[PDB]
Amino acid sequence: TGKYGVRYGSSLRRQVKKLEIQQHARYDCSFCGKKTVKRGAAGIWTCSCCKKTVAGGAYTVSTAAAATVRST
Amino acid sequence: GRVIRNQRKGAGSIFTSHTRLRQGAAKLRTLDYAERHGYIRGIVKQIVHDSGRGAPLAKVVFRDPYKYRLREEIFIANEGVHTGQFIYAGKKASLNVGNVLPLGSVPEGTIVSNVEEKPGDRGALARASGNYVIIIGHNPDENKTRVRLPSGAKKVISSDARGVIGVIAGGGRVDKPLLKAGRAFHKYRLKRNSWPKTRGVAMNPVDHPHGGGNHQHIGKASTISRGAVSGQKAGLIAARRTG
RNA sequence: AUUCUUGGAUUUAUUGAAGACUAACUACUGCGAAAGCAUUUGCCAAGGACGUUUUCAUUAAUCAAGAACGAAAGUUAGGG
RNA sequence: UGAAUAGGGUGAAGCCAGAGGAAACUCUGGUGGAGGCUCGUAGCGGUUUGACGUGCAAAUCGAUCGUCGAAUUUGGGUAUAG
RNA sequence: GCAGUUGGACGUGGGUUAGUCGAUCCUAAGAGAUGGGGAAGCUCCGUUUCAAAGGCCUGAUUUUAUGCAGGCCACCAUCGAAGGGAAUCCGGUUAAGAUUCCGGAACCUGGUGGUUCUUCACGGUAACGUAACUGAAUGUGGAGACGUCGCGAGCCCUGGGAGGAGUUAUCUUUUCUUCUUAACAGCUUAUCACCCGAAUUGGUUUAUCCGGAAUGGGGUCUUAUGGCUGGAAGAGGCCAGCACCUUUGCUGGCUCCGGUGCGCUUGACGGCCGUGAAAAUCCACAGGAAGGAAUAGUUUUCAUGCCAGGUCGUACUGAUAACCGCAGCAGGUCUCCAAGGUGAACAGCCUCUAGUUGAUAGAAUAAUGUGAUAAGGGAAGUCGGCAAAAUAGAUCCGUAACUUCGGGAUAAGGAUUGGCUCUAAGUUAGAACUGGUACGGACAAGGGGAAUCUGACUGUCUAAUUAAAACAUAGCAUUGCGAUGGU
RNA sequence: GCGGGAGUAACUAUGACUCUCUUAAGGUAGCCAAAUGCCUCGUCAUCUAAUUAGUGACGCGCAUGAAUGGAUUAACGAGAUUCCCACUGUCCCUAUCUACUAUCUAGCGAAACCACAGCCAAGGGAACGGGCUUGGCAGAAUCAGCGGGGAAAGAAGACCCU
RNA sequence: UGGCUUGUGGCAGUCAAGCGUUCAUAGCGACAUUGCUUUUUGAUUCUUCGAUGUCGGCUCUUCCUAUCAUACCGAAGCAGAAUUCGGUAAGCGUUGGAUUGUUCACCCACUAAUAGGGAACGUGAGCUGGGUUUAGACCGUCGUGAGACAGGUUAGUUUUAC
Repeated sequence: TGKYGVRYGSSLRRQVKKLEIQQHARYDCSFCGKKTVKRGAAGIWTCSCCKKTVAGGAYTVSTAAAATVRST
Repeated sequence: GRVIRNQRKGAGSIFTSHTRLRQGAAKLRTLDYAERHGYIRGIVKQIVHDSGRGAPLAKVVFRDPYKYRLREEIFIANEGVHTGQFIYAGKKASLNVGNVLPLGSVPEGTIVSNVEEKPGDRGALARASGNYVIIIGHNPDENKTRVRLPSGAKKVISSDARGVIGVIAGGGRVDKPLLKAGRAFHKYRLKRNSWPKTRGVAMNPVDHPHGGGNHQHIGKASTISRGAVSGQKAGLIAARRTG
């Protein structure tokens, strides 16, 4: 959206910041919590604090994969 | 006519690039048959991008000397591989997302990434980002198994394959589109192929047989069959249904 | 008649998979301010009515603007 | 794979405060971050006009005109030959 | 391209002294050497197990030493940087130059003197002392290791004191100018984290945070702009005094202090994604004693003596007479350093350190081709507003359709400056006064109103007559197509 | 890939609708005199000292038509027309002054480069004569100028055919 | 291109019956032709490929009158004057703008008023390069097609010293 600029028209350029926002801010970790946990690497949501691994599948903390096998 | 652009594929200058710079794109190494509590199984180390894939990967340690110096073991990136959780393997393994293990051990309708499909290949299907296949060929499919690969088509498999359970890491190529074309050209240097393209009708019938006419149109034909030569075979290769 | 069948259909049984809906119970029934709400079980969570009372003491009624909610059909992006 | 852009103007998103509003709108200031945001030099491009063509370069010279954190420019090494 | 006392032309010889500055290992682009085969050669393949390298045990020979052969050990395997991989300052002197010769002071590479823990023996013991024999870190796990981007808080002109001179011309000793200095070691600061943990609250602050201040278990620590201290007993320097053969040669001597950048400090922190490399050497290889205080050593560090440093490039030009346009041609040509005041910077303006006008010349200065000015007119002229004119800053007022709501605005329509005094004995803005052609006075610095098209946007382009509507573009769909694909 | 011939409504004037032939069978939403129109100064309004542009429509479509797509519709340009305001050496209208050279001189020293010859009017003619026929005319030493011929500086023409 | 003829044709003499109030000739002229001529408009390969480069205009270098206007004259079916017609005679004068590439086509404002014909239309080593011989790209129209067209559109070499 910042990087995007004038490229695209109404449906795309305006609306992608509304996808970026929920991918942004620094959240709690699954096992600690200072301000660290965002999109660290691409799809890999990291932790700079106590360094701790998450397990979901693709996006954030849980996708379709962990909703099946780490559930049943 | 001259040499067509599709013939310049086997060799070429545009068909060279960095090969050994690539640290190890995502196959799978030796990882223990057993799981008699496990031998060759350990934690994830680093998160590093190999060129070719266009997605993050990882390094892994097992029982063997793997942090830096020994250059091989690269581990398939699932959300969110990092230091301080274990991987497990073996035949009759524990079914979790982020564990590499057989297709036989998982039930029907499990999503899997970095999966083999021929008799051994280390890792074939769905190595980069977004991708995954769907194993649905057990139970009334009795002996020979079958991954139903994501379009619609076939593939007979014997015993065959291991692979990580899940959907893979990333998701920001279809999920998030790009912006411009020089930033798209970063694909066509980690892959060797000509880029971009000019129209077939705009090119002369000399350089590509889709040209012809003062008022430009398609000279020969757009639909050409499967059994054909080099310059002869272009366009839509066997247009089975039009529309 | 198009159509489907001797390249074995309809079908009968067995086995496996995918989605949607919940017959009967079902009513001259109940709930929700209206739109609306049908297998069974569990969790968070709301409202009405009754009963001896206890209790703050007009705190109330109504309300243009304004704010929030919206059957179906239609539109956008990703799935099925 | 190595080297290079001084100077100068704005600022969503995130987050807080203050007046105001049944509540929301509204509305006043601070904190702060993403730019083909944007601007002028390096690097770098070629619209107009006059003089040359037995002359300085085998397409030359003067006046005049463009871009610059982006699809950026450039050196070196190395490979591809009808 | 002339003269010519001149030249790289012409001819002859000399000068360039390194462990010290370059000439290496391993990772990338990328590539090489060797043998046999697969096969028609090319070539791919093998190197990955031996190889290569290292530890432990045994036998024969010889010596101041030594060196060799056999037996035993699985835990690793291709090649090449600019980014990764030794050391250094200052003066004398030269026809020329030294981190090179040389003078003075360093450092790297080998030959002489001093011991700390696991674990163990003997003696002694709160103790500590010593003889026998002591190679030594292919890792759990962490590092060397790489997209874009933002706010801090510190880092100057000038003065003070000392020496010297009052200007060809009216006149001038608190006027101007010169002088005003110095490797290293010791001393000892911002960031981080066992202040994780967290009661509390230093830090413009939103603050969970981290600190004055308080708590554990018994409690504290690293890195480091600057400053302070040592070296320097000594050395230089504004400027003068003598010898005196009057050619030429020496000898003596001053001041020393206060207001400030874009270096470095900050990958943390803030916050986004396209998701951040690989490796040899090397770090990594797990702390005990006294509460801490305090005190010592280390397969490490201190003390001390002698020799040797390989092997060449080394002159010098490097916008050039050495490179390079056949050329003594209006040329190509990597790339280093950064003062004053005026104007943002690196425009312009103009002086320093500092340098220089080329292989022909004089006098007049037609026609014609090369520069500016002006009455009146105001587009009337020419393929052709091409050419040429209006206007311009700072600060305040005032201002148009309609939106893919990211927009248009500097639309139009108007008004004023510098200087000096005063507001306040110290940003800047408000009051007040006069004049001229005019306050931006060199330099420098927007034309506006009204109607209309196409490619969405930025982007690619015909090398000696075609810069576009050609083609790309983020994005979207059908078809090949399960990859041992399609091609 | 997406038709012809014939007949037909008060009244000038037109064909809704109907019949017939032919072929595999004959087009919607929306728009028009085009980068495409023979016919056409078509036909009408406004503008202009005339004005066909500006801008207003007419219907008289040689030959418009939905996916290598109609259609909604904002921002941006060394790209394309006109009206309107101030105005302009482009011109009217040319003059004057200035820089440098021409004139003139020294030195050394180019360039591709070699037809006997060099008047005009009339006449014949290898066909447009200074050159051949008659007639009129034509002297030399020398320098500065200027674009008319011969047709320069040059390449075996650009049209054109093998 | 030049030559030739005057095809295609222009002009005049003019046969002069008609018709204009009577009335062959104020005027109008059936029907056409003879001589001249080279203008509408072309017949012909005679003479030409080691160049035969285009149009409208600017600028400057001629001659004739198939005559617009100025000197001189005569006549009418002409009242002065308006109107209508013919002879002697080439020294001179012969506009400004708008439509249109453009003279043609076509209109206006004046003014005393705004002619005819040839000459290498002076005419690209004086000048513009709009008109005018190749090369981006598109449409209509035609052919199995690469592509083409007696149809239109968009960009696309004026060198130098006589």
